[PDB]
Amino acid sequence: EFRPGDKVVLPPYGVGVVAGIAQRSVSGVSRAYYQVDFPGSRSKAYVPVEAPHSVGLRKALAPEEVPVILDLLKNGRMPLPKQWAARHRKTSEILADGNPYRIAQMAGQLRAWEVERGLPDLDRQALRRAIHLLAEEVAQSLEITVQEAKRLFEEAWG
Amino acid sequence: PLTEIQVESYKKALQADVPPEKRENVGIQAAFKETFPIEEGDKGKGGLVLDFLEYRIGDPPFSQDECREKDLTYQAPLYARLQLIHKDTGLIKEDEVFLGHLPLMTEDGSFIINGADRVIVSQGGRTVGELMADQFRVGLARLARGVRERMVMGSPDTLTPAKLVNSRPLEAALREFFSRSQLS
Repeated sequence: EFRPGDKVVLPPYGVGVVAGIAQRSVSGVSRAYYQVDFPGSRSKAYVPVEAPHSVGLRKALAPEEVPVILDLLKNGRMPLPKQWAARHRKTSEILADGNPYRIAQMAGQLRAWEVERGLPDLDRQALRRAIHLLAEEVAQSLEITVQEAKRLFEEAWG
Repeated sequence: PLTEIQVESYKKALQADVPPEKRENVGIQAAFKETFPIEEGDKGKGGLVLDFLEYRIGDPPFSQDECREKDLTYQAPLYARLQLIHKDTGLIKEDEVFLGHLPLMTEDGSFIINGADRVIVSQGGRTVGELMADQFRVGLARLARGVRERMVMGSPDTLTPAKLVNSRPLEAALREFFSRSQLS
């Protein structure tokens, strides 16, 4: 299901790369894990093989899933809660789940507001954090820097 | 010599050259292993575990000279490899995190605290390392009973070793230990 050198995402630390399959005994119970190495980080994650989707692990965007993300940032709209509390809750969730598509579509909506109607700072931080995350996974997917992945986004807006 | 045991007291107290796996349950290692692991939650709810793998000491920003020619300390940052495990899902998250800056001895046998060439003394049979190694145990005590307080405000999927940890309680523990020391 997952193989060494696979580029991956694991909410919340984001992108990483499957090192291999690790055997750890943890609390008296030995089990096999997928090991994930994180970007210039010295931080790792170990995901039980038995069910890794079950626990949030996924592949990152392929280079061809990328132009659809760029379209979401450019033209993405989604309905958002009337009230700020519920809205921040929604956005907080979307950001956590780490669904790149949902995040891009959110970000597209949020940016849109920032233009036409105006974006509350609270929501703005949701946009930044969204950008941040997408820039890293896109940078990973196309093997370009994060600065370069952002600059892409910048153009998608104008 | 008196100063000989002390530059050795401190020496093995640290094992800063020992490969962590070849490091022995002594001093700092002892402090860590006494303190760790930290479990919390009922296993089912936010069943958590924060566990210790090893500590590393990253060499000092400056040699003797510069810590001396400046009102600062001859210090090494200390970091530890920790794993957070959700007892729920079996997921392990391993970070290396920064705990505190850590003062170093000279071959002479002294520290350069805030520039001051201060000195701690061997009391009640305890040596330098020992007396200190127990102060280490103190901060870590304070830090546990932190980490485990955080352990029960939920946020399981969001949580990380990094987020369970800060440098304050250990900073304090050595801040005080070295604010009680001679001046050569």
